Amino acid sequence: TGLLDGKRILVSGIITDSSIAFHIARVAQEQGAQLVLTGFDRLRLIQRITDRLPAKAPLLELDVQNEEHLASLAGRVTEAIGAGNKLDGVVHSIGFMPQTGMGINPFFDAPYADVSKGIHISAYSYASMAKALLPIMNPGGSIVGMDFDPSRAMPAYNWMTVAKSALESVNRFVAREAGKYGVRSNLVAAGPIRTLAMSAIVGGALGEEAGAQIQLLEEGWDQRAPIGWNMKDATPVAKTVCALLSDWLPATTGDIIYADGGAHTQLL
Amino acid sequence: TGLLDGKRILVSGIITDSSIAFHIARVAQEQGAQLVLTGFDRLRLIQRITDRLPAKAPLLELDVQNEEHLASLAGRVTEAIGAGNKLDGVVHSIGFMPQTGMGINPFFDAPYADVSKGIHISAYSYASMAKALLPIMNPGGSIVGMDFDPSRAMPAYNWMTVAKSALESVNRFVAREAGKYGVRSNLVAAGPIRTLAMSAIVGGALGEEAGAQIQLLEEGWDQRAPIGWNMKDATPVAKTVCALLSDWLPATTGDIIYADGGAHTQLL
Amino acid sequence: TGLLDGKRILVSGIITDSSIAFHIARVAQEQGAQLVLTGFDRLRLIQRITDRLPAKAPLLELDVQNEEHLASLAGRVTEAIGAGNKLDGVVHSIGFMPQTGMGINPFFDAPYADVSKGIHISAYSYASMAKALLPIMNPGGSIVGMDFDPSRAMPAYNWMTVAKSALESVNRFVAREAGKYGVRSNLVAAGPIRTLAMSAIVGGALGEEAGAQIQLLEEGWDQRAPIGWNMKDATPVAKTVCALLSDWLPATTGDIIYADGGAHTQLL
Amino acid sequence: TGLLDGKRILVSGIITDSSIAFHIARVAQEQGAQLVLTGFDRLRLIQRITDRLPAKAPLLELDVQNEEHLASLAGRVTEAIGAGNKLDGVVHSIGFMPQTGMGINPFFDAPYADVSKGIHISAYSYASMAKALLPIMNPGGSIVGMDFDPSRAMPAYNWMTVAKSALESVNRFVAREAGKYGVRSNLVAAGPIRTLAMSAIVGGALGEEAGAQIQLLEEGWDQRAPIGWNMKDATPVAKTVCALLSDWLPATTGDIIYADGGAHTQLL
Ligand SMILES: NC(=O)c1c[n+]([C@@H]2O[C@H](COP(=O)([O-])OP(=O)(O)OC[C@H]3O[C@@H](n4cnc5c(N)ncnc54)[C@H](O)[C@@H]3O)[C@@H](O)[C@H]2O)ccc1C(=O)c1ccncc1
Ligand SMILES: NC(=O)c1c[n+]([C@@H]2O[C@H](COP(=O)([O-])OP(=O)(O)OC[C@H]3O[C@@H](n4cnc5c(N)ncnc54)[C@H](O)[C@@H]3O)[C@@H](O)[C@H]2O)ccc1C(=O)c1ccncc1
Ligand SMILES: NC(=O)c1c[n+]([C@@H]2O[C@H](COP(=O)([O-])OP(=O)(O)OC[C@H]3O[C@@H](n4cnc5c(N)ncnc54)[C@H](O)[C@@H]3O)[C@@H](O)[C@H]2O)ccc1C(=O)c1ccncc1
Ligand SMILES: NC(=O)c1c[n+]([C@@H]2O[C@H](COP(=O)([O-])OP(=O)(O)OC[C@H]3O[C@@H](n4cnc5c(N)ncnc54)[C@H](O)[C@@H]3O)[C@@H](O)[C@H]2O)ccc1C(=O)c1ccncc1
Repeated sequence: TGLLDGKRILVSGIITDSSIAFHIARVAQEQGAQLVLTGFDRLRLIQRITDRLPAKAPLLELDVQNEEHLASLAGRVTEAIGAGNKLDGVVHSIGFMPQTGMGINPFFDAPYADVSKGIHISAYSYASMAKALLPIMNPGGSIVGMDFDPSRAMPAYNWMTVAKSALESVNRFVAREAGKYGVRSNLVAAGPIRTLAMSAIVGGALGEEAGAQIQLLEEGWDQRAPIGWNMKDATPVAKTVCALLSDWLPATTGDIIYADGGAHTQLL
Repeated sequence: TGLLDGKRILVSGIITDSSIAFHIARVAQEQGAQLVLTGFDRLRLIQRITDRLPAKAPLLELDVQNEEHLASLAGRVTEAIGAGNKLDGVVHSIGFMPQTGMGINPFFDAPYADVSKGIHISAYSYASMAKALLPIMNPGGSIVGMDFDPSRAMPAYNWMTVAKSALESVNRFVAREAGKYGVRSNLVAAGPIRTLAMSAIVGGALGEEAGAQIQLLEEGWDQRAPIGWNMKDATPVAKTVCALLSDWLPATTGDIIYADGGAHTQLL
Repeated sequence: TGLLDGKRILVSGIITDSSIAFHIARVAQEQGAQLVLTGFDRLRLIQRITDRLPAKAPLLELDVQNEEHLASLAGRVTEAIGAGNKLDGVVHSIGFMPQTGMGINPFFDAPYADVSKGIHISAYSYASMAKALLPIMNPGGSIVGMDFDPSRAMPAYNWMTVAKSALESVNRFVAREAGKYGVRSNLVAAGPIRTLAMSAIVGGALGEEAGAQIQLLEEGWDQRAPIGWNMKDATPVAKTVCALLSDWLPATTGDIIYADGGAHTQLL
Repeated sequence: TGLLDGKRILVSGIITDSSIAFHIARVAQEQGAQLVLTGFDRLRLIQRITDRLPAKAPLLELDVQNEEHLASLAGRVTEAIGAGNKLDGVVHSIGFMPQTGMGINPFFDAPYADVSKGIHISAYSYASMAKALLPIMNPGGSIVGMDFDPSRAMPAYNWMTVAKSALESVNRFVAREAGKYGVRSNLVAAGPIRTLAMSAIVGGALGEEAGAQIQLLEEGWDQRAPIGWNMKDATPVAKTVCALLSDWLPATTGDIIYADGGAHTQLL
């Protein structure tokens, strides 16, 4: 009766109703999870977005670069879920890389300050969140972050791909920490999804050549995917995150599950 | 109401009540799947074993090297599940390598005839089974085979590790075929499990040095696994197979899920 | 004065003057290696081909499926190189998969007998050759086999890709044996090369669709390769084999060096 | 006559005579390369160290976090090698992670400022150096960085492992840039080497438990390495860097060569 029946799951990374985290949250609630959400910066916006979720969920502010937000997280969530209750699940669906960065836009021209910001928010924050939240997670718990496969370089994604490589590496370390809590840590490597930001990129936000490359990447995905890939549909990835949040992948950690249509297994 | 509520799933590879497939079957039935089982050679034995499953399941003979069994499979299962019904799930949990082979017992001394037999039953049969069964599988279906991680060589498992490397490669091709049917094909790379055969090996069936090496491998697994590994417990791997059989990994194919405690992500 | 100055190196796999092994041999001789060659089946042809090598080299018959050839190899080479001399280098450049097999031509329709033959010649023979030859190899020696990257499935190459997956796995085991002799074992994963057989395939020998797929694969290689890929030029791969045969990769074994233009590192 | 006969090669990362870069430089000079060296911070020390090299080499200051050093590099090297001469080779042998960081010393307790510094010097600087130097590199050129395998998490190395994951990812992007110059970019993943810093760690500089873990890691390396691993001997890795700097790996880029005794191919 619900994949996630009775689980308390924190879901970060909702910014629009096309956010992967929005779908993760929706599916998680459809599957009986009780949610706490974290949002960055535009919390009035995020509350209005998340009102459309099948169930209400407390929305907490988390700027993953903050420190004080991080320090007060755990307390703020236990307050939201009630004293003596702990998280069963944590979803990191946070990513950012300054344009600079990420297209466009010579790889070599991204200032380290921008790269570092990107890696902070996209990779290091996975350890941050796990640090903040593991003290309030139950044995049998699950931390899941959003990834894409960075094992091979690719056009446009540039330093974001590096940030994913760092994230994957971080996840493997987080798994070592999380294990002491009976908690799993895994990533979901998604195929490309037409999120608002992503649509804006294919639309040229970051230069025509970046857009053209992403579109090429999207098409080759689908072709390569033995079961196809629908970049307009985040549900299969939400479902995969929910599988990791459930008790049905109980021996998997420090790992990456590829919700990418099988594209990464193919080549051509 | 059951991860696998209403799914018809064929499960090969039951030979004892400590078989990984036995646990896969049990968990699958606990989760509402309707099963057809295939067994090799000792079908009276296998029926008696499988009587202990929470639900009855037709037991069909399948010797994966046979050809005629393969040719008549599909027909024999549609007969068992009823005309107009198709499989949603297929579990390959079949492995064999002649001792020779697999310890012991110099890698170089395994005759190709023995290796070939091993690869036939352990790798090629995954394509065989998919060939036989995909014509009687539903869109949204799932084929799952049992794997262990062969990306690095290891003591004792010798040609069986090669057979797993071939199996993984076969799986990626099977995924291409299965996709045309809306069907996923994936492997579960398990940590070591104290199956009867495996206990017999650690007990010295294949030489003292093979046994000692497997025991060393088992211990290092557990240590490496951020969440530990219990070689006496096949349930976490059955559960993982069930996750792949469910609709909750819908964008994963040609892939390997590691139900190994996270050990392969670690090193030390 | 010659990368391979003074090394005695056995090179299998010459069948035409466009054979990768022909280029390996030529470059090896240019670099001061003394060669023994092995050839399969058409030894009059192979002698005539190899007369074009910058230096003479004894040509020995080796049918890698034979057993007696294998058993008498070592003796036949020590005879060719002189009593008390041993090999420093061994090149396996042997591959075969029955059409059936390898295009075309449904993956599922390849009979196991054909697959097994393919794996025998393409994967198992690497262990065979190492078994035969390690007793007559010097410490500091190097065994190198020809590979292509099978980590992702691909059109057309079908069971040959599986045979490469098995070969890579075999190589890792061969490395364990070879190490006891102070000998390295590595593979070179080449990009596609317009060998006679390969040109015949792109020309349609194995069906129009196989040809079209290989041509697509060849083009995408080159595009993906950060330094490009020239399928008409086997020299960069011969050179790479020679690097593995030299003393300049002394801490590398059980490994794969990708002489593929960097294509496998890229994606798009 | 010298693997690197006539090549002009810049070698960063010499700080002591046990530095991997010192051995890279020595071997490179033994092989006929003309060197320019870069050193960080303690240039009087570094000059005194490098006086022991078989040949003199101009020593240029490079603090890879500086910007002005980076901007003036290229000009300073062309000055050292003479107008109208360009580099054939670049060696990045630069790594740093604040203790914090790297033992000890909870993974979660490393402040992002420290991690970011580590990633700056250890990963991002590979792109920095390539940016600075590719404009003064010849076609057929080679950039090589020092890596260790971060694909699996490990004790003690903590954020340095993450920095290596980022470095590997950066290398793949650098390969895309370098290719436009006819230049290869590759990494050498070394086994552990008893550098001064490393000896200080195993000696307990970073806590007893970090030391014990590194020693365990070192022992398991050697055991796993089919040809053994000698942590006191940096020569096999210098040689491997020299192989990448030569013309003998001409079709390899965006790649990693494992000079680790074959340990990463093994498991147990
Ligand atoms: N196509 C995609 O949309 C895609 C997205 N993901 C990951 O999915 C996760 C969610 O991204 P999305 O839903 O696409 O985009 P989104 O913009 O909806 O969500 C990103 C979230 O990060 C949040 N965030 C930014 N900065 C901070 C901060 N300082 N503190 C807290 N939160 C912050 C932000 O508020 C937003 O809610 C990110 O980790 C992505 O990298 C992973 C892979 C893919 C796909 O990129 C991909 C790419 C290349 N090859 C294959 C597939
Ligand atoms: N420890 C293990 O038990 C282990 C087992 N698996 C896989 O799990 C699957 C089931 O094995 P098990 O349950 O351990 O052993 P089992 O003996 O219970 O089952 C093997 C089944 O294969 C069947 N079989 C043999 N020949 C034929 C044939 N010709 N036709 C049809 N069926 C046939 C046989 O009847 C039996 O039912 C096999 O693919 C294994 O390789 C995968 C990984 C691991 C583990 O090996 C491992 C090993 C090395 N590193 C890490 C983990
Ligand atoms: N494009 C290619 O030509 C290619 C070739 N290789 C390998 O290079 C090696 C040499 O092949 P080639 O030079 O292309 O072809 P070839 O036909 O010149 O050589 C194959 C050799 O195998 C020999 N052989 C066959 N059967 C036996 C036997 N029973 N005993 C002894 N010898 C036998 C045969 O006589 C011939 O000399 C093989 O292992 C290939 O698989 C590896 C990779 C690639 C390339 O296939 C590739 C493919 C897919 N993606 C990327 C790259
Ligand atoms: N054992 C090791 O010594 C080891 C070393 N490497 C790499 O080899 C490279 C050289 O390290 P080493 O020779 O061991 O140590 P080293 O201290 O001799 O050299 C590091 C150099 O970095 C320089 N550096 C630091 N900061 C800056 C800066 N801001 N600007 C310019 N230069 C700077 C520093 O001056 C020094 O010359 C580094 O990239 C290492 O990470 C790679 C792998 C291994 C080995 O770490 C390893 C580790 C884990 N598993 C397996 C193997």
